[PDB]
Amino acid sequence: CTCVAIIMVSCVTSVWLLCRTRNLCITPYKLAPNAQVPILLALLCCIKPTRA
Amino acid sequence: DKTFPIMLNGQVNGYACVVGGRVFKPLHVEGRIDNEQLAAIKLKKASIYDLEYGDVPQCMKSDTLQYTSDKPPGFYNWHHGAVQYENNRFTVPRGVGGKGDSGRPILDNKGRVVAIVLGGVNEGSRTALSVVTWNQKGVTVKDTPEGSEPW
Amino acid sequence: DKTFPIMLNGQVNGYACVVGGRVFKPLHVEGRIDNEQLAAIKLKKASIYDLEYGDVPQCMKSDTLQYTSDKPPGFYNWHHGAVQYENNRFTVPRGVGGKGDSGRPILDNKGRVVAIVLGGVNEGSRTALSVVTWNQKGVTVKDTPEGSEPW
Repeated sequence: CTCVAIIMVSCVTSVWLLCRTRNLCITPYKLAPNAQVPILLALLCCIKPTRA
Repeated sequence: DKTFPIMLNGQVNGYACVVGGRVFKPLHVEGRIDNEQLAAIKLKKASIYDLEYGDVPQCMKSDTLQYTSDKPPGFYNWHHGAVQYENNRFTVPRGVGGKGDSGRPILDNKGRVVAIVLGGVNEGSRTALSVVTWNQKGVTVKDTPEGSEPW
Repeated sequence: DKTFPIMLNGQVNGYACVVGGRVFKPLHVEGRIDNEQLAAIKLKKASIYDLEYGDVPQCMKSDTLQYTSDKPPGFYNWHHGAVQYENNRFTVPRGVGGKGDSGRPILDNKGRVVAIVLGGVNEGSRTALSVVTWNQKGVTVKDTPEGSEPW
């Protein structure tokens, strides 16, 4: 019961910092939809594909 | 142009602007927009990059267009006057620099918005403005000079 | 006259008419009446006749007078033209008959309301109205053509 608490806390903390990294991927680029997008930051580091 | 202000108990303390595809609102003010179509939108908070949500449909969208690349240090228009500066913001005289002027857009000669002010009350003989802009390749950055109070 | 609109998300999608004693608002539309004296009225559901409670205060009772039977085919006015038929309404031409219009009174030459428009967007060469009507001895009916999409 102590071992499943470590595997639950560290799971929801690592994906919490990953969700912050996912969120900060976009707000440089959702603010200017006319700007072009590199192919490295589209699918490798972040999730958003090319749209519009 | 279209730039609706922000109300709080009658007095004017903030301004909200509409760009192509989105709406903006500064975080240094609290209040409700008097427009009913602009009040039911889920405005989500963000960092200093100032991400908001333009959930309004197309039929009133794109009152003005955001500025492209190739920014000179030439003439730029302003609600109280004019500014001629690209790296920093111009040393405008007094009068402008009061309270509640946050969110007023800075436009070019061709009616295209360049920067949105957020601070810089009074910095002596030369007054600077803390604005957001796109630095070199369209990435939206925030510029703040030294000692910039929230204005 | 008096016909206050109903606004959902700022835009206008329908109109609520006030007949003598009772305010009639269609329920196929949704929203809130902008009047503070009418938004406090309770909403009572019905069939597609679309009743609402006549809690109108005594200061401003009897806004409009309804019209009973003995109705000639005649010529009857309309907000975007005229309708000249008794059993149904006139097949009005295209253009008139858009969206966000259902709820208009149809009045006589004396100003007596005889119908309330609900449906009938497109009916071939000319669009045919789907209104509520009072029958040969003063009972409210609903008259629809075949395949009439509502507003």
